[PDB]
Amino acid sequence: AMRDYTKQYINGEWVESNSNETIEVINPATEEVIGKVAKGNKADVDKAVEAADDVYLEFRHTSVKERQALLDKIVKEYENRKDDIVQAITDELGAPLSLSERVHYQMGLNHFVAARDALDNYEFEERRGDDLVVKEAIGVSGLITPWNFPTNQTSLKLAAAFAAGSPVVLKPSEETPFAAVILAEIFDKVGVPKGVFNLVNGDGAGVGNPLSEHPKVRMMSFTGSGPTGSMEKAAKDFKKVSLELGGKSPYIVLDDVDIKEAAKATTGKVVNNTGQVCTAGTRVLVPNKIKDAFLAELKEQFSQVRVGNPREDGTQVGPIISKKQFDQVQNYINKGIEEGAELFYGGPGKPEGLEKGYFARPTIFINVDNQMTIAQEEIFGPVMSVITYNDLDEAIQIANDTKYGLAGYVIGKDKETLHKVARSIEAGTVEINEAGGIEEFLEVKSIAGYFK
Amino acid sequence: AMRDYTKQYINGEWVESNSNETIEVINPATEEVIGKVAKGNKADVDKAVEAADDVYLEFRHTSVKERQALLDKIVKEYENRKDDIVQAITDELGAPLSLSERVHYQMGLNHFVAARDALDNYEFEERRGDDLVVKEAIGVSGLITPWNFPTNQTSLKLAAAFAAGSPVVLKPSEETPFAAVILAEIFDKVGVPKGVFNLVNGDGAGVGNPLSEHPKVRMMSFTGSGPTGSKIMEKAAKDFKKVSLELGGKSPYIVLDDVDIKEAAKATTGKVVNNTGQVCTAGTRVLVPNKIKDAFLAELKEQFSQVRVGNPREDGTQVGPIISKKQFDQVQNYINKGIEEGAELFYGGPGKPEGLEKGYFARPTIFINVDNQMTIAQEEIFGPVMSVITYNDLDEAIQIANDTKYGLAGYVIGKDKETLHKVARSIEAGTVEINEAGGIEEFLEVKSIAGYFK
Ligand SMILES: [Mg+2]
Repeated sequence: AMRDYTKQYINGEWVESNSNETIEVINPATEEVIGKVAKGNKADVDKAVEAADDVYLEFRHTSVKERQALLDKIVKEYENRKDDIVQAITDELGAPLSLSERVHYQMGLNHFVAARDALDNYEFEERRGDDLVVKEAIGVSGLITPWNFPTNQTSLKLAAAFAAGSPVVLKPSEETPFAAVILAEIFDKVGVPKGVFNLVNGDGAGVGNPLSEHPKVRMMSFTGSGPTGSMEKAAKDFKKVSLELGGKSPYIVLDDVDIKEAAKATTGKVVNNTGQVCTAGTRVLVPNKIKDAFLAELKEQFSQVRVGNPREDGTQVGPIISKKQFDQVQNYINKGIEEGAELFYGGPGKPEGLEKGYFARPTIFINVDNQMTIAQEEIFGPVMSVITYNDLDEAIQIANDTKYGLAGYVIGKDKETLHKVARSIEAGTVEINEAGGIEEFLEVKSIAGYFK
Repeated sequence: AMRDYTKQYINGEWVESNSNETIEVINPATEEVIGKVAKGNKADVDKAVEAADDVYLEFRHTSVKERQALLDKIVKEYENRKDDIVQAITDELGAPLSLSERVHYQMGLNHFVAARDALDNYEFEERRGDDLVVKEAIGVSGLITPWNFPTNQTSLKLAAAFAAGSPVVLKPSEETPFAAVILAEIFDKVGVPKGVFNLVNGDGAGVGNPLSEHPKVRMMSFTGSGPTGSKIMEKAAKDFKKVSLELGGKSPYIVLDDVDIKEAAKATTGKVVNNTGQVCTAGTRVLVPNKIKDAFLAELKEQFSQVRVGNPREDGTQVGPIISKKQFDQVQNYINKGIEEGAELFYGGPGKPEGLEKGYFARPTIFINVDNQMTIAQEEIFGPVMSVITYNDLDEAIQIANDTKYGLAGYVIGKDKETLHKVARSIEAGTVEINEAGGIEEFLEVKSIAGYFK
């Protein structure tokens, strides 16, 4: 049941790419080719950007009620596509079937519902004295989205842009294009106006680069790796840029913790989505006194992690997304071993019986010095680095020495200690004890003397 | 007398620069050098950034009433320095004395007042369910400020950073460092804690580049030219610093056919000549209806004659000189480019006015029969040069008004209210002005702690 996706969605219809080349989409679990998309070029981008540019004033000044109605149609049709979306995510990403529906599918639906509902009370116009302040769509927006959560960032940005009235040109990851294609089918069926949504498949060089360079794109929203994030080509055109960051996130374990619970929680942060999450708990800070006991429970917990085929019942962890990505995970593991980090559990290679498909082994390094490569750099795989600490201020100092500011975690009993740690960690998000966007597309204009 | 400003203000004291070299500051009106500042280097920057880095955690967590009282001390001392500030601005910028007092000085004062007052009630902490959401100072922030309003962007950013609890490293324009030096004196006198404010004078290569590239600077705030802006924002792409760029533009002024001709000429002339046309929001493109064209130009010729260009310290001078020789030449190059392209010279022209050959003085200049595709239509001149573009139907006017690379400002002057509203709403700009009618968040970032109260 091969999928031929090679057409691009531009100006209200599916059209053949200007490029004669295609990109094979691979199932990370079986290594087999499940379909293909266009390997897109500048010509595709230019055609799509022009189509967006032609409609941007029309979309901007579309009434809020009208845009909300469109979002409702999208909500309905998205639900109609539920099984198609779950199957696609499982196939292309390698996510277990249960997580495909309850996490990946649900995320997308939530973003669209939230955007539609926000338009009930959102104020695009405010009177101050004799002056009127308005908020309007920024206009044509480029979107480059990650593979790790193909429905997440994609649905979020599209829902926001549609709510705002900004038309878009989307390049999904060539690694996981299928969910984006379905969204395009959805948009086409509910009839989002011609030019408002455009889908151009391809890679960074063929598509990503020209899109970020296009003079008629007023806004650029990117999600992905650090180097590609470097924003340099959008500084020439002075595009508004939304950064998305990788991270090495510390998980600090207090010495008063229930050890089994800490082991469960930290394992979960590392193992989830095969460890490819930007917020993952890959650096675990443990007290010396409870170190041996914690490691013992940790080893136990890892052995019970279920790594295998996503379509098979019970699978917790699927494969790594791609050969290239799988290789990077292996190299980082090998590098930690070269550094003299003691390998506690797992390590390089594939699990027995899993030799087909890219399957990383959940891996624990212990006695890690924070200056080590596996400590400093983002692996994007199920690799945990355990770092011991004697006192709390030391743990904080370690947790805070990183290039990344993305996320942090702490688990323990004593409240003030938990609060001291949480407040001390410098990150946008800190989570204690496993506790369970439209502005971006808008511009503010003040009209002076409107009323007088 | 000659000001020796060659000392940097770093780590709570006036210190000798690590550099052995200096930069001369010139009076735009007299062409003489009125003083010197350090030509700063990477070493000065690193010392300043480290001094800020050492204190940033403490300043972030200092209390609201503490920062507010600091700003209040600043407000008071800023008022004490009023004459010094006015003289300095006039000397270094070339702004007329009355404008330096009424506009430049006042702007800075208002900024510190607004920031102080805003802290009266501002919510840095909000509980949501069992989660805590806090707004905290982003930490060490670099500031690079322009010469066209030396006390404006400087005071605005400094007040915001102080209100937020972010320490700063400031590099002022080496064209207009004096106002910034005075601010430093004020901050030192009222006892802004050491490391919180740092002044490093120099140019783009010695100071601006190392500052923008510094791994310990978490935020960069820049106001100035486009070319430099792209340059600095590109250097901030490696560290993924938060960047705020504020840039110039070509702002259309749309005149309706029902307007009063004299007041139209009065309004449009004012928007062009103010601050010798160096304003980012300047009204440099003037769109006039084809029917009132001849009558408008005649009154426009009359209004420009009433514009007094000359010595800033001379009583009644409306318009001073251009800031610098380099910038004066740029204005000249644009005026010539207009002639070269076939734009019709109406009033003014290239060269200095008769009677000032000394100082950099551009003649207020009107071009008519201008096509919007011309260079003088499409590019910011930063001088008192007006391009008059006629239109037939209002749809054409909006089209021309919105064909520019800039989104900065727009103006419409007329009578019919529905027409004014439509034009105002149609112009793409951040600020639109109908009939000549009359922050801290930048330095804060949000941190959510999940299950804080759980
Ligand atoms: Mg000067």
